[PDB]
Amino acid sequence: MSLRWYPYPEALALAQAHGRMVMVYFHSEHCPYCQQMNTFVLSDPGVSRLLEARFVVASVSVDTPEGQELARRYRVPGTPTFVFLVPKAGAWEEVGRLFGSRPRAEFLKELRQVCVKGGACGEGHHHHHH
Repeated sequence: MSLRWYPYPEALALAQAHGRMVMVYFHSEHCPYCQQMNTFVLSDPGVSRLLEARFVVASVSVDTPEGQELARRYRVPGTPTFVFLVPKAGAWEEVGRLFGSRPRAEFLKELRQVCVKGGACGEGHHHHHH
C-alpha cells in the first residue's frame, strides 16, 4: 500500500508512538458520496504525499460498531467524514472536520492548514474579529 490506512486504535497508536498526526477517515458504503472523490481526488499522489509526511490515516467503518460508536461520540453522518486529531502532551485534539468531499484544492488547503494546526491550534492570543 502507498498511504497508511490503519484501524482507529492503530492509527492513534502509530501517531502517538511515532510523533505523527491522526487522520480519522469515516467511511460507509451506505453513504456513496465519497466513492467519487476517494478514488481519484483522495488517492491523488500529491494529496497522499501530505498525509505520508506526518499523518497516520484511520480507516473507520461508520456502519460497524466501532464506527457506530465514534458516530455517537463525535456525531458523524456518512462519508466522507475527515476528522483531524493531533496528539499533543497527553491529549487528542480535533483541529477540524472536512465533509462534502471537495476538490483536492480545498482538501489540500485544510491538509496544509492542519499541518500547521498541529502546533498552531490553541491560538487566540492574537485576537481577531474575523
